[PDB]
Amino acid sequence: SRIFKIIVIGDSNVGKTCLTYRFCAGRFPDRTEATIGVDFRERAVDIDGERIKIQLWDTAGLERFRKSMVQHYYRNVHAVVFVYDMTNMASFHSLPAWIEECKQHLLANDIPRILVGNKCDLRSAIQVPTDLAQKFADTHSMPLFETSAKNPNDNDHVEAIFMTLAHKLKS
Amino acid sequence: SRIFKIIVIGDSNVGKTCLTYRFCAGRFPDRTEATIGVDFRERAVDIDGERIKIQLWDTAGLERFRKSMVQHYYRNVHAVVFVYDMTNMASFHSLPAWIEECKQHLLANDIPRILVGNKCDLRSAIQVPTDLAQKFADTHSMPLFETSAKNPNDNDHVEAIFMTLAHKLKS
Amino acid sequence: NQTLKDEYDALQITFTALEEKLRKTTEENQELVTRWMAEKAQEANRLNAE
Amino acid sequence: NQTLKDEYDALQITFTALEEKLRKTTEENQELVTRWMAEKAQEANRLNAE
Ligand SMILES: Nc1nc2c(ncn2[C@@H]2O[C@H](COP(=O)(O)OP(=O)(O)OP(=O)(O)O)[C@@H](O)[C@H]2O)c(=O)[nH]1
Ligand SMILES: Nc1nc2c(ncn2[C@@H]2O[C@H](COP(=O)(O)OP(=O)(O)OP(=O)(O)O)[C@@H](O)[C@H]2O)c(=O)[nH]1
Ligand SMILES: [Mg+2]
Ligand SMILES: [Mg+2]
Repeated sequence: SRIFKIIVIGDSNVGKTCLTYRFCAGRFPDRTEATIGVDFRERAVDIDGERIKIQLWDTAGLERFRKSMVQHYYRNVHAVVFVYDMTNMASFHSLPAWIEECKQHLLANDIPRILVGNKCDLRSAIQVPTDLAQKFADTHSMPLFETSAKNPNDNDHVEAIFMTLAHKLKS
Repeated sequence: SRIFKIIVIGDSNVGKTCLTYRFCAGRFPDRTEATIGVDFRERAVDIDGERIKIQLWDTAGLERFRKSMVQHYYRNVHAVVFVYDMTNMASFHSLPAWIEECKQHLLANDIPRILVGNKCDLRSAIQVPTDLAQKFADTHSMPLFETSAKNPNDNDHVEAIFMTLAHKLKS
Repeated sequence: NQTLKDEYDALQITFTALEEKLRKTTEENQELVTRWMAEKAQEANRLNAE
Repeated sequence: NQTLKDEYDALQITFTALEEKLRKTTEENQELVTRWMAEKAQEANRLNAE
């Protein structure tokens, strides 16, 4: 059973833990706290008949709780998922910093990188326009996915996202 | 595949971590901190031809680090090892309290219990006389073992102590 | 007098702010210790099941 | 105003003492945080083997 490592990078309080828990546990977490270091969640899936273990790494977003773990993140990493909060423009402006962190730790441009905006269910408080995030996603050659861990009503359900990423990884 | 649970009870700074680490890792731990919750240490042995997994639980001694774990200690316990510091009379006087805790949580008064005095290599600072601890050990029907995690030098070697207790348990 | 009064008043403000930073740090310690307990408790239940 | 002057001094003394306690508490924060990182790092290395 081949295992694929997918790390989830992003600012603090953007919803990394809720997205990974949504994919692995199949349900929205009723209570979460600040992730310390990493938080490992695994899920077995059947892609094209082959049984694959997807290994999501819920990285930390607080600098004091991740400063020592960065190179453990980017070792034998197979896919990278950047996350921003659609109701927080400041978390979007921090994406160049995270992409710098990724490029400095990786010399190979063969691995899939995707950009994900969370909390789209809060339609009244969305701050990042879809066109701006798309224009940025296109600049760094990444696909954009606007979704919600809690209620993505007709808006790019989370499992479809990670299944797409794993499906691309199997090829 | 049999696993025997052996808990290590005692005050703080008596050497629970160093004794369990001495039995499982065969060496004295250099740099040690206060044990938080439990430290689980396992070692496989072949007793009378049968393979047995000894699971030592390095319990905490500080009340702030063990108040919520007390009943996790005393479930399916097979043997209990009481530890006091031979260079600290106060840790010896606290043994009746641990025996009461052991009485209140256990419900079978037959499981093997042993008494161990640690740090006997510091012969210049020993405070608990051997006869006093022996008399107490006899009162509660326990064997007394005076030893040292840092250097068993011709005095109740640690290997002999835990092997004796496990060799009892196979019966 | 005036000059003594504002000096002390500024020190009072710094004192209060400094207390709050001690409060945050103690909160963070309690968070860490109690969360560690949740970790070891789950591990304990796993092993007691076997 | 001499009563204000010594009153100030006492607050300064208490302020310094408070700094000392906040230093120890921050030390204990680093003690805890680093220990969490050690546990998480080992778990990472175990998982990086597969
Ligand atoms: N409305 C809404 N809130 C969400 C959604 N996803 C996550 N949240 C909220 O985000 C908050 C915390 O999110 P986390 O998953 O802990 O974010 P995190 O990335 O793990 O944060 P760090 O571990 O500190 O880096 C909680 O208040 C969640 O309710 C969502 O899809 N919709
Ligand atoms: N000389 C000597 N010192 C020892 C021995 N065993 C432990 N120590 C010292 O005891 C101190 C801490 O002992 P620990 O093993 O951490 O005691 P503990 O039960 O784990 O303490 P808590 O975890 O807080 O309950 C360190 O300073 C060790 O060097 C020993 O056998 N001989
Ligand atoms: Mg998190
Ligand atoms: Mg200990």
